[PDB]
Amino acid sequence: KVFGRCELAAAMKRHGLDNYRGYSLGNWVCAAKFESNFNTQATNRNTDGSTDYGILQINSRWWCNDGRTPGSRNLCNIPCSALLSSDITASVNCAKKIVSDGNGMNAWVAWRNRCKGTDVQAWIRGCRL
Ligand SMILES: [Cl-]
Ligand SMILES: [Cl-]
Ligand SMILES: [Cl-]
Repeated sequence: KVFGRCELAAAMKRHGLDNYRGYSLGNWVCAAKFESNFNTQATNRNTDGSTDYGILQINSRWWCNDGRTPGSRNLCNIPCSALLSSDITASVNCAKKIVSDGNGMNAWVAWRNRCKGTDVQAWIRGCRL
């Protein structure tokens, strides 16, 4: 599924991301835009042979099992393919574990480089929430 901006903001709010570990909703919408272009089916392979999955580009080295990343962890206890679903539940639940890990949203490269320090409220402007 390719979400619209305000449709994803509403889905993220329903799933408890607004202000989760102090990150306002616009931070999560910005991260999703730049990680996946709001596409739940996005995948990208990394140099190390791990792969990033779904709307928040969660990595198989640590967070999910894809059967092809040797010596990796599965800290979210899920197949990586669950992160591709039109239902964002699994991605959100995993994202909550990641953001609690000690580096906050800095775990997401695109957030650090493209959202951090910007007017992230723009991402939710106009939306009925
Ligand atoms: Cl915000
Ligand atoms: Cl893994
Ligand atoms: Cl933090």
